[PDB]
Amino acid sequence: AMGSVTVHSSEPEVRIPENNPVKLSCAYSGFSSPRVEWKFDQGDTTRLVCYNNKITASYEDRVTFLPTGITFKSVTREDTGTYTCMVSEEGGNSYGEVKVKLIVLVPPSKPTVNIPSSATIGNRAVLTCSEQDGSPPSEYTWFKDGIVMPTNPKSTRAFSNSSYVLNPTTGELVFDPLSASDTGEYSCEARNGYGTPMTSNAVRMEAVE
Amino acid sequence: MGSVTVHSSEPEVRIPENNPVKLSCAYSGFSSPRVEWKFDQGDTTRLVCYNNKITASYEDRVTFLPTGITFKSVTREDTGTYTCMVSEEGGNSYGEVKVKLIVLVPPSKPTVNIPSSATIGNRAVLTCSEQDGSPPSEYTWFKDGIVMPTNPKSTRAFSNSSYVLNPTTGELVFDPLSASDTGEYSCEARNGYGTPMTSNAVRMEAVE
Repeated sequence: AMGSVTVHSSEPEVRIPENNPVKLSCAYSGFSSPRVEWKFDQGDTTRLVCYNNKITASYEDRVTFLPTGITFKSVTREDTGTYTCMVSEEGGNSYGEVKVKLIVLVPPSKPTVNIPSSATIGNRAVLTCSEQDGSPPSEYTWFKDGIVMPTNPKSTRAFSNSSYVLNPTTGELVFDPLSASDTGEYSCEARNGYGTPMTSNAVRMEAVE
Repeated sequence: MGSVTVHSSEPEVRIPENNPVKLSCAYSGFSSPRVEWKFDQGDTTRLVCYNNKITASYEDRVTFLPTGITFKSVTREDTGTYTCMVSEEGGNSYGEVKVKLIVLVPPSKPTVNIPSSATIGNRAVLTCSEQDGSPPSEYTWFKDGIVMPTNPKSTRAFSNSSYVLNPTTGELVFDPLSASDTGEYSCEARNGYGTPMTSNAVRMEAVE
C-alpha cells in the first residue's frame, strides 16, 4: 500500500545567530501514520535530534517538537549543520526526507597576527592573520600604513613593484623577494559579513639589507 | 747589542672618528736607527712606516717623526694595534713599542626582530643588534619600558618569566613562553660612547 507522498521545508537554508530560538520546518503530506525523525550532520559527527516522534536526550531541554518542525529555545556554533527530517509510514510503505541547512551567526573576534619585526631584503617573508570564532568564517583584509592590500600585487595600483601573494581565507601574506619598499605598519581586519569587523594590532616591519 | 730602549707614553690610545692623533714611540740607545711602524688587526697586517718613511697608503693623512706618527684623520678601519720597530743600522740593537688604538664610533639604531606572536609554551627567540659602534654595543632589553633583569629569577619582579638574556648577542629567549610575557619590547644599545640608540618598540602577545 504505497501512497504518493511529499516532504519539504519552507526554509531550505535557515540562518540565525547565537542564543536566539529557531524553528526548523518540515511539512510532509501523503502519510497516514507517519514516523517523523530528525538527524544531525556536520563533518563526521552525526547524531539524532528526534527519534520516534520524540526529541532525543541531548535536546529535550532546549528543542521542542511539532508536526510541522522542531522549535528551539537557543543555539550555539555547535548546532551549525545540516538537519535532515525523515518521515516514514508505519510498516514502511512510504517515506520522504527534507534536508534543512543551518548557519549560526557569530561576529568575528580579534585576529591574531604574526608580523615579524624584520626580514632580510630578498628572502621569503610570511606574515599572517586569523581569527576563529566568527561564523561564517573570516575573510581577511591586509593593510599597509592603512592602505588596503590589492589582492593583486602586479598590474596598476601603486603596489606593482611589491612581490606579494595574499589569501583572503588563510590570511597568509607572503613576500618573495622582500623589498626595501615593503617597510610598513601592517594590519588586517576580519569580516565574515556578520556583526562588525575586528582589526588586528598594527605591526611595523622593516626590510633590512 | 749596545743597551737600548723603545717605549710609548701612550700604550693604549683612544680617540673617535676623523680627528687627528699621534702615536708616540720614544726610543733611545740607537746611533743610526731605522724606525718602522706596522699595522695589525685580525689577520690583516700592513706596514704604516717603512724605512723611516711613511708607506704609500698613508702619506696623504699620516705624517712621521722621531717621536711618533701623527695623523690627520682616522676611521673605524684604523682601529688596531700599532707596532713601532726600531733597529740599529747593520742590526746590532733593536727594540719594539706596541701601541693599541680604538677609534670611537657611537652606536647606530639597533635592528630588532620581535615577532608579533608566539605560542604559550614553546621557545621564543627575539633579538637586537647594532653594528657601527666601536667599541661594540652592550644591549638593554625593556618591557613596557621596564629594564630587563639579566637574571629573570632570583627574586626580581620577574621570577615568573623564563627568559635568558645576553648583553652582547642581544638574543632574548623565552622557554616556556608565558601568557605573562605579553609586552611592548625594545632595546637600547650603548657602547659607552656618544648616545645610546633605542630600537623600535614591538608589542608581542602570548597566544593559545
